[PDB]
Amino acid sequence: TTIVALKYPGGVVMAGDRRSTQGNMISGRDVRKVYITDDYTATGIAGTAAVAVEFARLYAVELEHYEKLEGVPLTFAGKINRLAIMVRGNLAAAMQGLLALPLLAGYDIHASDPQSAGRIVSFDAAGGWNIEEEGYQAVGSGSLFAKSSMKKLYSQVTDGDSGLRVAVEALYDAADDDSATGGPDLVRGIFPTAVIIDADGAVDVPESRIAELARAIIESRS
Amino acid sequence: TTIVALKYPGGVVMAGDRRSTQGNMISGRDVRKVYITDDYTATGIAGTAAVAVEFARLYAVELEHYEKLEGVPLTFAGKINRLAIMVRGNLAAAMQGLLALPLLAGYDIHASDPQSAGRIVSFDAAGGWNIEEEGYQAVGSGSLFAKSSMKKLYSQVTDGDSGLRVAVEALYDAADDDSATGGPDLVRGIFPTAVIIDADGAVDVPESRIAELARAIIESRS
Amino acid sequence: TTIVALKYPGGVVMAGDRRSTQGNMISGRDVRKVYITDDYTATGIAGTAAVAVEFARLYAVELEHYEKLEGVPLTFAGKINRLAIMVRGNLAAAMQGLLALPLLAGYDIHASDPQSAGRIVSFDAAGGWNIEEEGYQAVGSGSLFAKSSMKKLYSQVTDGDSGLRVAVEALYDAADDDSATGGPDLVRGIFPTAVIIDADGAVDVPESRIAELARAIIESRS
Amino acid sequence: SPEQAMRERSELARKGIARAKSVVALAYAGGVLFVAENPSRSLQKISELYDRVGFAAAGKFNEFDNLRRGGIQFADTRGYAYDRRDVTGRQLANVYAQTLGTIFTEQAKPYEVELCVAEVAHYGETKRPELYRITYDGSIADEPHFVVMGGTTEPIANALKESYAENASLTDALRIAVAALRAGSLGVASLEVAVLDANRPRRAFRRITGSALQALLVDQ
Amino acid sequence: SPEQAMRERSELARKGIARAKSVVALAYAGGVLFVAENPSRSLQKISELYDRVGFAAAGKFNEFDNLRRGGIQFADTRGYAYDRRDVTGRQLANVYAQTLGTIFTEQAKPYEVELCVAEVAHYGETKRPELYRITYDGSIADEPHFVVMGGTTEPIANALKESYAENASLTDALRIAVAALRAGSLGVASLEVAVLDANRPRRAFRRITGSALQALLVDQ
Amino acid sequence: SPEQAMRERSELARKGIARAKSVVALAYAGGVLFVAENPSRSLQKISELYDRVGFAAAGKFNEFDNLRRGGIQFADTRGYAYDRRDVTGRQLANVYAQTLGTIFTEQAKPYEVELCVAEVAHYGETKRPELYRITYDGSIADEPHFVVMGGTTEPIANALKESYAENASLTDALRIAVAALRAGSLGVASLEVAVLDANRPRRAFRRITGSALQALLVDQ
Amino acid sequence: SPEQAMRERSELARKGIARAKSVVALAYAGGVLFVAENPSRSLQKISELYDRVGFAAAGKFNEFDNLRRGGIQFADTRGYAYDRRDVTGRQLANVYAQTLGTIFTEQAKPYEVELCVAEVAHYGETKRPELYRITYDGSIADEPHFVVMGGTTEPIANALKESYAENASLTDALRIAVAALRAGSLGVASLEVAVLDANRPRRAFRRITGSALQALLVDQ
Amino acid sequence: SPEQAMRERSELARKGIARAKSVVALAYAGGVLFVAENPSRSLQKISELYDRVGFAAAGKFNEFDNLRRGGIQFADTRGYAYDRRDVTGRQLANVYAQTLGTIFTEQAKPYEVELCVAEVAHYGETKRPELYRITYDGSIADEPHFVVMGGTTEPIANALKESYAENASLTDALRIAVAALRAGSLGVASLEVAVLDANRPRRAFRRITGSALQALLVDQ
Ligand SMILES: *[B]([O])([O])[C]([C][C]([C])[C])[N]C(=O)[C]([C]C1=C2[C]=[C][C]=[C]C2=[C][C]=[C]1)[N]C(=O)N1[C][C]O[C][C]1
Ligand SMILES: *[B]([O])([O])[C]([C][C]([C])[C])[N]C(=O)[C]([C]C1=C2[C]=[C][C]=[C]C2=[C][C]=[C]1)[N]C(=O)N1[C][C]O[C][C]1
Ligand SMILES: *[B]([O])([O])[C]([C][C]([C])[C])[N]C(=O)[C]([C]C1=C2[C]=[C][C]=[C]C2=[C][C]=[C]1)[N]C(=O)N1[C][C]O[C][C]1
Repeated sequence: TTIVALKYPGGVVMAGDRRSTQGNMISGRDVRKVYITDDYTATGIAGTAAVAVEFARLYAVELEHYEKLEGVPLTFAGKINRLAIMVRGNLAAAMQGLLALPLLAGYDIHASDPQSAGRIVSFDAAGGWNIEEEGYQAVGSGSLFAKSSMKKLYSQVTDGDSGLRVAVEALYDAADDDSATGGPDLVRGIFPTAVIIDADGAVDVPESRIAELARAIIESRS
Repeated sequence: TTIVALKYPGGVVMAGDRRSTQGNMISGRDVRKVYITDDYTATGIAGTAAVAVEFARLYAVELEHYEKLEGVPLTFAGKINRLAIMVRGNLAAAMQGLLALPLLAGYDIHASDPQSAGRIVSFDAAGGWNIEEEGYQAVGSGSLFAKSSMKKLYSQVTDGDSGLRVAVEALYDAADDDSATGGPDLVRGIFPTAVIIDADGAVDVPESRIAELARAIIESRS
Repeated sequence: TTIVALKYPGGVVMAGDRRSTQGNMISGRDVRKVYITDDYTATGIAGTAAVAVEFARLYAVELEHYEKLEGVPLTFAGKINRLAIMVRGNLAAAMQGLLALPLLAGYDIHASDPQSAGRIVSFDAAGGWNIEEEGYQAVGSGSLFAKSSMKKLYSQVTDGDSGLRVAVEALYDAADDDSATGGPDLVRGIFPTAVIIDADGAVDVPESRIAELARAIIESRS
Repeated sequence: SPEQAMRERSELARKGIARAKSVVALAYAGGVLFVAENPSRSLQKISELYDRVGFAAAGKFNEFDNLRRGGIQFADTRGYAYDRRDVTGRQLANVYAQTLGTIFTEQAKPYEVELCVAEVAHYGETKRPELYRITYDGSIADEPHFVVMGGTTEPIANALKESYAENASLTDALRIAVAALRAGSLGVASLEVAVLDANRPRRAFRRITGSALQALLVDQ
Repeated sequence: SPEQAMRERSELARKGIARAKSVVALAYAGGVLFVAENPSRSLQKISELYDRVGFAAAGKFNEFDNLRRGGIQFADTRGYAYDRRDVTGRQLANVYAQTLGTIFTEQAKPYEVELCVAEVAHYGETKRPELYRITYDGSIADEPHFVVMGGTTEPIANALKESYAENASLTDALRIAVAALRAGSLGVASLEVAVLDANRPRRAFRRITGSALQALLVDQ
Repeated sequence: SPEQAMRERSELARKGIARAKSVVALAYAGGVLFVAENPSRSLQKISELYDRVGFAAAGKFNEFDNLRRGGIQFADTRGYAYDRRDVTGRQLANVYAQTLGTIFTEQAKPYEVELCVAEVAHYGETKRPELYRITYDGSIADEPHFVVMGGTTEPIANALKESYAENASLTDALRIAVAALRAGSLGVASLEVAVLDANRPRRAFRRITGSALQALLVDQ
Repeated sequence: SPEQAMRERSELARKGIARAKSVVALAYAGGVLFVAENPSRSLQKISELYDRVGFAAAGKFNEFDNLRRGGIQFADTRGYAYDRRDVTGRQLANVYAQTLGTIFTEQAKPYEVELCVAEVAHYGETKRPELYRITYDGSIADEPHFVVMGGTTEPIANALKESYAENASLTDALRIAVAALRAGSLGVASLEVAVLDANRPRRAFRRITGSALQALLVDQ
Repeated sequence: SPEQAMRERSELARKGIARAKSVVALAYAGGVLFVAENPSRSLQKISELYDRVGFAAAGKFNEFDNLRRGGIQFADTRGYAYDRRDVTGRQLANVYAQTLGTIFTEQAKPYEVELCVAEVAHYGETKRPELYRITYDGSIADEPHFVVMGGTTEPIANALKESYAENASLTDALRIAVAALRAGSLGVASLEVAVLDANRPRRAFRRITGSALQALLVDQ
């Protein structure tokens, strides 16, 4: 697995592969690892499938539940804290096998400079968290390779579409080294999924733009 | 064990063997491993027999219970979630020996395209689930062999009766390699059971059509 | 890690690095390890990040909470006791991995001699505490190197600005020997954080004066 | 006097509802319209519950806001236990009838509230918007066109028995509403308005703010 | 005055039943027929319980719908503990008599309901369909032909004392029913109808919808 | 007499509030001003709750001091559970309305208190300072300009209905206040004064002590 | 009659206080003086609480001795939890007002007591000694000079309103006290006397025994 | 009528005390003497508590015997928690006053008892023997010379007001006692006698049997 998050001038992009493995045996080829938690938050999740899906599903409910009750969405700080608590609330389980680590990406509609309202928060098996402020972050079996490729390719980030290609390229680089990550399947037509967040909200990046972007990378490296 | 599920134009078919083993010692030759959970849901169950039977029995009660209470059947999404919870609620037992993994097949009477209303949902020991969308899936000691045969024979699936033969053939292929699966017993007249679901509902496939189909496979391979 | 605290005639200074490591793998370069707990208290925290962050966060709330309820800040003795309790309350977790040791620095606005109102209280994994009265103290993987350097350079301590340089220098000396402490990053422009407390209150030392002081040490040692 | 006792409870509650302000909900082309007179900027009488279901109440605020929270709590949990699509607001009406029923018996003083739960078909789907009214005593009924509650209802409800345009417009039903409201009494852009917009993809709720509201509001 | 106390309880309850709408169940060739006047589209007074047993009640909705759920809860559990075939509806009549009995004593205000539990023989089997009536005070009786409850029963029950065709048809019994119902008063395809179809393989319950209903309904 | 019972509770409480001293809060340029007559040096009627939200109450001390503590308790936990920025004082007003609501029903004797929760925009931000009044019976309202409580309010509140300078100064609003307070009756630097200073970085609370107060106080 | 009920409680308590003996505390040069008429040798009405805080009460012994113990309990734990320096007796006054407050509501019969909590500055420190009076109903006030309680207070309190020497001596304030006490009525070295000696290093409490007392006592 | 209610309780209890037999305790040279008229051979009104403290009570047996046991229970635990030497019977008097206090409020019917706790100096030590009287309402007082309880006290207590020999003999004080007891009325070696023998090493209790008693008893 590799989930990756980028900060660009407008906002943020998060994208993750769709491999699901069990041993060294491919058991999934179309997993949706990146979720739109609310209007301005995307959350990606790595590790134990059953927990990952449940984290996302549950988290989303929590956020929208606060909103319906208090009448206002949580602060971004609030949103972070809740996710962190949830992660710590799993440390017991994690210790036994049921490990699952989230990556948070969001646009803070209350940041001073609306061109730096993009946020990337990484999470700690124990419920710790660091607001990244370095533009890029990854989680998962291949996050090491992504981060390192994404290190070099980061200067090229100019805008949404610009960042998105670097994202997909890192995930391509991850799959190239981490047999548990899984690159683009042309033979089957399956491609990494992504989400973009700017002042207007969070939107699922259509696979068209991704599939295209992917073939670009494949050709140029080919 | 092998339980197998196929998606065809009209709907879905699920079929599973009837072997029950204990060590390398045949202790069952006529086990009913596939169940009609409700009008549009069949559930097949692998692993620990005491638990498999109880899952099926209990699950059906739960679905019917919701219906009688709220006056309307659960969403397919709902049905999926409940089975998942149940499976999770067994993780403790699973850990000790009492492991049991279900395969869900159903027809969603609410799908946009009524020719794609066939569903196959596979389940994970920790309560995870993946809606298959690849047309076929298997569970059990021989699922590996079934899936792989059924990979090749999938193009042949045209309609109900067409799919059903591929099902039966995969189960034949499973028992061919997995000594814990058990093929068709001509000497005794025992054959894999099956269930079909289309817009009309879920119906037990009569053994006649199965026994027939089985002999066809036997002779052609003979 | 290394957090360091110094006592000078006016009051106290505390400063700590920003490295966060995981194995022998840098995973943080700008962690804020020193916190202003209230108007006269700064608290620095070493070890497990998730706990350290949470100690600080929680502790500050407790202090402020007493104040709002009783109408008056706790005695300094009171403040020490509470922090101590909190640390003991973590012994269980510490035993398993989640270990976190704080260093307290404050100005007691009720000290007889307002030139000796600076306090340094070090803490013990079991909830023990010793008011240092020796002018300097350190906690963390590099605290040994710091304390030792800071032994020599202590005569130099004349005033706020004077002490602050010794602090920064000991943190430089720590990173020189403890690979887990991390010195000043000129290439990235990241420097140790600090806090100063005198009769006027506790204030964040601006990075300017630190960055400056840092390059002074770098050049002189160079 | 068990029987006479229940009469006093009913009385107490029914008076409280009278002296409270008025709230109205009605079915229109786009879904369901919520309109209530509310001078307060923050203390709202109309709220979202779940995806396609909505809440509005008249009476003692602290009491109905409590029930409101409970509803949101029930729906959100129910949704997570099964699926989002399994929450009905017919359900919530039950829950409310159950709760208010208990309260009218167990609690010392009965709740001085009257509730309205409204549902409007999921996105693609088309279904006749539904309205439920739950009274203080736990009684529950479903009007097919409009629901009135709080203060003197007769003049407000009567005005609607005629002015109700079966398939009105958002701006037309709002006009019909605020007018029918004035009948039991003004009615300026200083009140509370929200809709269940059946055309919305997921969360079928929307508050109508100040400036946007005027562009729809009725001349008195 | 413990004795006089119980009389006020009975009174309060019995009035509530009167002011509520009317519900009728009766035995016919195919099994058991459930017909009740209900304007609402969702708030149903007639429901399934188990395989071959059915529920219908008149009175305060939130109260009987509660008992309804309890029944379903009891039946489903009992079935899983032993076998599906071991649930009787005579059992459910007991359980309801027990519950309503306690309620009439323990609860501050007694339930304003009247219940009907109906069973009809398993598929192949042939057995005389059974009808149970449970009153608010926990009393229980079993009519052999038909059961009336809610509102003024005399005119409705009287009409049946003659109109009841022992072995009627589905369309005949429904005609007899809706007619007998009008006697205590209209009666349009805007009410609630369902049957216990003894001919069904497993779940002997079936609601009769709108269009299909008309093809059976009585001219007034 | 459930209905008549509630009226005695109201009466008892309302009297207690009257015989108690007077407290006033109002909106001014710098944020919110808290002024109350209090001869005591330590038993304070006005307190901080959270960052930008403040508490003031008139009535039986031990009772409101209790609620005060509860508020501080709620706010601090809430803040820790989520973020500091997620505490609203609109929230606290609800909690108080909820608590006082329950008390007025469940507790033998109702609380003899009247509360004021006030919020004023975070540092950089600019927003209209908010004032909430919670009564003994759990009722809650939000005045936009000023709130009066304790003793005879009419003369005190009336004086403000005119003397209220929309965007007054700290020394001007204090002048306006202490004057309006004397209208319902002295008023020496022997009372209790504090402000919600919107200009403060984090903790928007400040008590105005003895000497510093004089430099703003009104001549009588 | 909730309102009338509370008046009976007040009455019962108030009378008990009256029929009880008299207790006086006042501020003097050295700190605070405790004087109460008590023929008993062991059953004391004046006690230490914490380092610089002291207890004195009139009324039904078993009742106030209970509160006394509770105080000591509270203070000791509070001190241990935080620091000795963090206990205030303003705190204890609250706790007592809270306790007596609950009692006057929850307990069948209200406590027939009246309390006095007194604090006097830490050793080196100089601060104006503080006196708190807590009544049976949980009301709490802080006199700046002297506190009277038990029996008829008017003539005892009146005598003090004049004889109170602001900065009296130990032997002078004792004189002033025992004299003022006799006004409401003898007064021999057969009573109870103790002081909060502000000059003591840590525990600012001291009982004045028999022989040492005489050397200060007033001629009648 | 909370006030009037407590008067009935007092009445009920005080009458029960009256119709019960009489018990007397008094201080003498050797320590403390316990004398009570008791025809019963086994049902004793006088008992040991701890080393140097003793119990005696008049009234409804099952009630005081209960308190007796409780005392022994308290004393023994306290002793084991700290030291034997830390038990005071002043302590036991408190506990008894506390218990009977609660009972007089919480229990439906108050205890019809009156208690006497007596302590007499440890072996070597010499200290004025102490006597405590605890009444049914939880009131507690300490007579310095003698205590009377049960039946008509005036004639029995009055006889003592004179016959009391300050430092009497065991045989003298017994003489004085039995005589003083007959004044409220015979008095043969068929009653109950025990002493707190200050001269004993550890357990300062001793029952005076039949034959040994005669050699001390008074001629009537
Ligand atoms: B990946 O690790 O993010 C990815 C996760 C996703 C499904 C949310 N999936 C995995 O690769 C898991 C595999 C897995 C699994 C596979 C098949 C059936 C059930 C099942 C249940 C949980 C997880 N494997 C994996 O590599 N990780 C590595 C470290 O974390 C735990 C397992
Ligand atoms: B099959 O593997 O799913 C099949 C299952 C079905 C009968 C529910 N049955 C098995 O082969 C079990 C055997 C088994 C058993 C055998 C004999 C007596 C009692 C008994 C009770 C429970 C299960 N064996 C098996 O292969 N699996 C392999 C992995 O899962 C657990 C056991
Ligand atoms: B330091 O030791 O004070 C420092 C502390 C700070 C983060 C508050 N932190 C560390 O160096 C930790 C690293 C760490 C960590 C790294 C990456 C992801 C999550 C994470 C969570 C907790 C801590 N490492 C470390 O050296 N210590 C030394 C002994 O105590 C525990 C680990």
